[PDB]
Amino acid sequence: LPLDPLWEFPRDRLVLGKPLGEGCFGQVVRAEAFGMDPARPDQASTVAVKMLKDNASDKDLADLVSEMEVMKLIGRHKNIINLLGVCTQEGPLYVIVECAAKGNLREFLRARRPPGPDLPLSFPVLVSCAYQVARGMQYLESRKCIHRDLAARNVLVTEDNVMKIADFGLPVKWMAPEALFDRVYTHQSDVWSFGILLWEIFTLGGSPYPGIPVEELFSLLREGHRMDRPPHCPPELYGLMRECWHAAPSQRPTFKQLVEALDKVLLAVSE
Ligand SMILES: *CCC(=O)Nc1ccccc1C(=O)Nc1cc(CCc2cc(OC)cc(OC)c2)n[nH]1
Repeated sequence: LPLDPLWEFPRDRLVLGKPLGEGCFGQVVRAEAFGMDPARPDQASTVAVKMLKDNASDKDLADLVSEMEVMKLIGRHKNIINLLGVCTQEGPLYVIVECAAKGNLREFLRARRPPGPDLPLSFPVLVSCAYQVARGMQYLESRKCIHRDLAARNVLVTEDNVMKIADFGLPVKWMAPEALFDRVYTHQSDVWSFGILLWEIFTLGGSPYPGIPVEELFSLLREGHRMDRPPHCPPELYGLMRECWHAAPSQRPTFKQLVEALDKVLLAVSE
């Protein structure tokens, strides 16, 4: 494996810990890195480390190398999981990335749901979550990157409650129609998923198309039907969800427009 002077981190400055909230990102452990911030080379920081299983194939290795190479070119953004360094020489490949201690957005909202039945996570807090994801997506789009699985489960939450998009590069209920069986994947198909993600945010980690079996979905969408306004959702946000769900990909808003619209709601929204 080649040595990249810009990214190589010494493995003896990395002490591996417990797996990160169990498998959903394929062999990721929490770790303590020493001198990750070169200003204070003595200082310890909590990081995430992606590696391969002992049973991994040649393809599995090439896939991790490709992911590492894409993360080297993407640059930095506060609302994405950023590459911190790599351990490639004299040992197994280690991909050091940012740690999001509070886990995925879905579980984050589900745990903060109001107890008991309807007869602590206000609208500005929810719009903040959405705005942050839209900004991370607008960034990734500018770096020629299409997600392919933009769901609340792929948005990670840090100790500082910052939203971070993970796993950028079937989850049928988040997929745009043109990707369902024409098998596309564009920036417009990411906007469709962003609309489903808005619905998950305002339902506080609710499962989309509740009750509808995965096979009945394609017909539902072909008839022009979409999910109804969640019980506690600002009308402007349902309007945005509906624009993300246009059948024609060219009719959907761009992540730039979504950022603009989400900002106005963030400033104005009550409750
Ligand atoms: C199942 C998801 C989940 O909820 N996980 C979780 C639960 C409780 C606490 C923490 C977590 C968690 O997964 N934290 C976490 C993972 C990561 C890095 C994941 C990752 C993302 C990439 O994006 C392209 C790339 C790589 O490595 C190549 C790893 N950080 N914090």
